[PDB]
Amino acid sequence: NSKILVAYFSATGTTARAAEKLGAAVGGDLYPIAPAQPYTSADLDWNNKRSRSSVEMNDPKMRPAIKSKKENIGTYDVVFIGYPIWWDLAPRIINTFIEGHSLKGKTVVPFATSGGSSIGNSATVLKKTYPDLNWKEGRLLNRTDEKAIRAWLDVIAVK
Ligand SMILES: Cc1cc2nc3c(=O)[nH]c(=O)nc-3n(C[C@H](O)[C@H](O)[C@H](O)COP(=O)(O)O)c2cc1C
Repeated sequence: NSKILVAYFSATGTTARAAEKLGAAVGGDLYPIAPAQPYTSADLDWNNKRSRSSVEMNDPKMRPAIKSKKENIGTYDVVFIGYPIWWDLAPRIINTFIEGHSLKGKTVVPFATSGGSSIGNSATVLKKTYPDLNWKEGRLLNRTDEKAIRAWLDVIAVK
């Protein structure tokens, strides 16, 4: 079976909890993608056009800095990449992660939490941005359990 990493960004814990359930289900290592500068509540104010998150989402070239890379990334066969949905997209720190780690040859699978939006748009944009990677279809994990995770992974043929 594969060596599995569950990489994730979480600003308020929701995606971290999804990631923990996923990693427990598959016996995967978890890698929290930690921002070098933590996100405050003010940063996350989507009603303020001048908030850090609004400015990020308006600049597709922005690459929020990550504290520490995953040093043994080379050892993994499958890398799940989790995030909260921000304006129907992956947060830009996900781009920082992808661009800073060699994911060539690996199976790469997004997952997300949200306030209602589906994962599809964010996953489509990531696949189009990084078309050389081996992307598989991901899931919104707002409400999940081991049985649902296992069914998903059988559909996409990850083991
Ligand atoms: C800046 C910002 C933008 C968001 N945009 C969306 C959105 O487009 N659609 C949606 O359903 N939820 C949106 N949300 C809600 C988050 O996706 C949701 O609360 C997620 O579970 C937060 O995960 P976390 O606790 O790991 O940070 C947004 C939240 C923030 C802070």
